[PDB]
Amino acid sequence: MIPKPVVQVPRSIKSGGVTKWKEGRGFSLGELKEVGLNAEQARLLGLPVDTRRDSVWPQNVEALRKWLIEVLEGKATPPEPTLPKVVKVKRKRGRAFRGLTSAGRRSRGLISTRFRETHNYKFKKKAKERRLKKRHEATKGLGNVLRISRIINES
Amino acid sequence: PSAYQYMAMWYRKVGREVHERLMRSVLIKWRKEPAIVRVERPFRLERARKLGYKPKQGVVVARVRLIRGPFNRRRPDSGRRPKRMGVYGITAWKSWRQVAEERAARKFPGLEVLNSYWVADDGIYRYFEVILIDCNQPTIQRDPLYSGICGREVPRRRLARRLRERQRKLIEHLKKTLLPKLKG
Amino acid sequence: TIDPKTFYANPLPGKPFYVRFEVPSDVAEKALEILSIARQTGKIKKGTNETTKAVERGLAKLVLIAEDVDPPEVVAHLPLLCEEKKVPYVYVPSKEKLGKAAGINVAAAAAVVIEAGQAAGELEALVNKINEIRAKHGLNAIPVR
RNA sequence: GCGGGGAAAGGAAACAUCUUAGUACCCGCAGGAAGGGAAGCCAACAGGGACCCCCUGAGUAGGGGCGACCGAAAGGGGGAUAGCCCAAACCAAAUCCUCGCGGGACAACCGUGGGGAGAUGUGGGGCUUGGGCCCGGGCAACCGCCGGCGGGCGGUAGCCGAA
RNA sequence: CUCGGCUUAGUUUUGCCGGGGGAACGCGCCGGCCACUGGCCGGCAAGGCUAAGCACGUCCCGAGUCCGAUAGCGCACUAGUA
RNA sequence: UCGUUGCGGGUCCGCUUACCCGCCGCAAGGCGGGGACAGCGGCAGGCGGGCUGUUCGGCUGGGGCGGCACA
RNA sequence: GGCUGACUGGGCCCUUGAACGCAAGGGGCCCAGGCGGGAAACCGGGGCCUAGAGAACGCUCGUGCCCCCACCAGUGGGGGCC
Ligand SMILES: [Mg+2]
Ligand SMILES: [Mg+2]
Ligand SMILES: [Mg+2]
Ligand SMILES: [Mg+2]
Ligand SMILES: [Mg+2]
Ligand SMILES: [Mg+2]
Ligand SMILES: [Mg+2]
Ligand SMILES: [Mg+2]
Ligand SMILES: [Mg+2]
Ligand SMILES: [Mg+2]
Ligand SMILES: [Mg+2]
Ligand SMILES: [Mg+2]
Ligand SMILES: [Mg+2]
Ligand SMILES: [Mg+2]
Ligand SMILES: [Mg+2]
Ligand SMILES: [Mg+2]
Ligand SMILES: [Mg+2]
Ligand SMILES: [Mg+2]
Ligand SMILES: [Mg+2]
Ligand SMILES: [Mg+2]
Ligand SMILES: [Mg+2]
Ligand SMILES: [Mg+2]
Ligand SMILES: [Mg+2]
Ligand SMILES: [Mg+2]
Repeated sequence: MIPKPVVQVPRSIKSGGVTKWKEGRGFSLGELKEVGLNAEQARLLGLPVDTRRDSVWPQNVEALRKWLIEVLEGKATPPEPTLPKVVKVKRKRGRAFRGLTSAGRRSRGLISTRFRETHNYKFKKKAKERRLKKRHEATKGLGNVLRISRIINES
Repeated sequence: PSAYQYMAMWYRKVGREVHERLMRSVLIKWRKEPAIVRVERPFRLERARKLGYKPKQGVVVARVRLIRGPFNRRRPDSGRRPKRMGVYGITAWKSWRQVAEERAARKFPGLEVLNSYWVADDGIYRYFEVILIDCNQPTIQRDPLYSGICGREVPRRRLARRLRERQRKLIEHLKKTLLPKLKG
Repeated sequence: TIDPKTFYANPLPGKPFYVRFEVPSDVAEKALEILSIARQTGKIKKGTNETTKAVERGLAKLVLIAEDVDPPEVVAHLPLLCEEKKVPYVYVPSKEKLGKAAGINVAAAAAVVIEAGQAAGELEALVNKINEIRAKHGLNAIPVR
């Protein structure tokens, strides 16, 4: 069994000091250097590596060491490497006309903000909710019905 | 410090005064030439090379001239609420650079647009240089950058076999060199 | 450090703005030949990027700049850089002819002599003529290095 | 699916800001999906770690004749998982395309010759675990190109099937 | 940075287009919900690509507390036909 | 008013290459005139039913005029 | 003749609004603080009594050793409660 990295959930001010753990994106470089591997060797063996992470957790190190011994003692089969195994790049037609050049990206706002906060994203997202009658769009004016109902009953 | 660094100083503050004298004489011919014209070399070589220009067969640099200002917003001829009747100050969400790219794309049908950059401004016109590439040319298809626009494919057997072969040899080496340290 | 607004204040007739003084055909043809002799015996450089690095590093002895670069800003920085480092230079009418004397199949906008093997005497005499031309044009002298 | 242009009716128990709605509709451009995607990020001194989509956060923050109404994001749980290049520093034509011929699984590629691109820089190198530069040691070097030969499996007709 | 405009929850604080002005360079630059100052923290814009996992139904296969010829698609039929 | 808007001379004078206007020429370019004005873009004030959207309350010996018996 | 109670902070009740929901405004009886008139009692929270009266948003003013403004502190500025 491949081990899964264990990272800390970011402790917010709202939390008040309550903390929990979660499956991180991948094993940090500091955790890998305590077992003798770099990112290329770890990904070749099949581990998920996160070079962005700086912290090191001993529980992550022990799980690496126990699993690495089984692999190097022929008692475990490693998974396929965590590297790209296919290269599919399609020919692009009408990049200028679909706003995919640098000027189009700047006009869409992808240079200055995230895709989720761009305006074209907000238009498409609210349209999908209204088309499917999703979470808050299943009722129009849900906030005002809720507000007046709270006054009348909690008077 | 490459020569391209010194080339940019004509568009910096140190060389702006001399460059505007040059543009006042160069712009006379450009205003008389066609609106879209192919050029042998880019006007801003250092800027062009950053955006992906190379002097390879099939790469086209076109100079585009267009009128500045807001777009030709049309006054509605039917009933509208007062918010929707204004004209002055209303502009398009497209910039003139993207507009200049699209016009250059029309004149060279089938060529893909790579990038474009600003060149010069005058009282009426704005000038851009659009880099278009022929995706059907053999010298463009194999370019490390130009294959991002012209498409690229690698069989899964090629990547999967070598990655498998790398993992077999890495495990062989790690057993003899890393296993004693891990167990100890 | 030299302001281009002063170094390029008074351009010559029928020439790009980076040309500071007129070069006669016999001095221009001579400077072409020394580049051929320097390439054949000593050491030279061709190309704007390579010649610019030589002027920065101080290994340049003569810099040849063509007058027929189509976008002149490709080589317009070279005279200011040469005057900065006190390297003598001269203009040549054709970049196609400069590339031939440099030994390349394409035009060269600029070239520099690093080591003039059998043209050491001719290079010194050439600088004197170009230096005499510079004095006539209100320019200070740039001596042989 | 992507980019641009872009209403009104109706609602607000009138109506102009507003909403309807960046909708209907129009113009342009792609794919079998598209677009997005690899930190000039989020956080708060504790840490996450590209992207998209689903559940939630949440009708909360906030916007608004603070009216009608509109309305996130971070974070958490999942599906899936993958990282790389161009330019520049440094070297300077060591480069690439095409065709003829000889060879070479009908390929790539090798030799030879003509032509074209290329010093306004082809190519090498470099890609946050920054790099270039200088020095020393080691290969489990690394990175790319072709898809021939063999095998297996599935689809595009069918066949056998008890009393 | 400033002015006009469209847009956005973005509010002295979203994004963008247009007019005018307009940097610096790794000893630098950018962000931390008004601006500036100091500290601290996080990063390196203005260049390009990227499988998987997600939308759809001309079409194909299966299912149905669906309809049953004034129903069900306009069309069970020489129906987008006369 | 900001930009286009430049070159000389002492805010004013001049100049032409910008720009504009006409003539000739396929074009290349030439001729004449105006001229950094004009025209054009942005912003700002004025006139602006030329055009767009709307509002033109209620009670009431029917409606309207009146009155407010509308607080 | 002497003064400013046309007072500061609060509560309860009546009427507008019958029995019977429901603004603003108005009136009454008081508690505390500090005053004026008077020997004292007592009275004074405008006019002898019943009329002269105005929500939300916004702005402004007064008030508090007052609260908040996004990692921390400071300056300017902004917001909040009465
Ligand atoms: Mg909603
Ligand atoms: Mg309407
Ligand atoms: Mg409707
Ligand atoms: Mg209405
Ligand atoms: Mg109506
Ligand atoms: Mg088509
Ligand atoms: Mg896709
Ligand atoms: Mg794609
Ligand atoms: Mg909306
Ligand atoms: Mg190169
Ligand atoms: Mg049978
Ligand atoms: Mg029947
Ligand atoms: Mg029928
Ligand atoms: Mg004028
Ligand atoms: Mg005007
Ligand atoms: Mg009217
Ligand atoms: Mg009215
Ligand atoms: Mg009536
Ligand atoms: Mg009346
Ligand atoms: Mg009443
Ligand atoms: Mg009652
Ligand atoms: Mg009275
Ligand atoms: Mg009253
Ligand atoms: Mg914060």
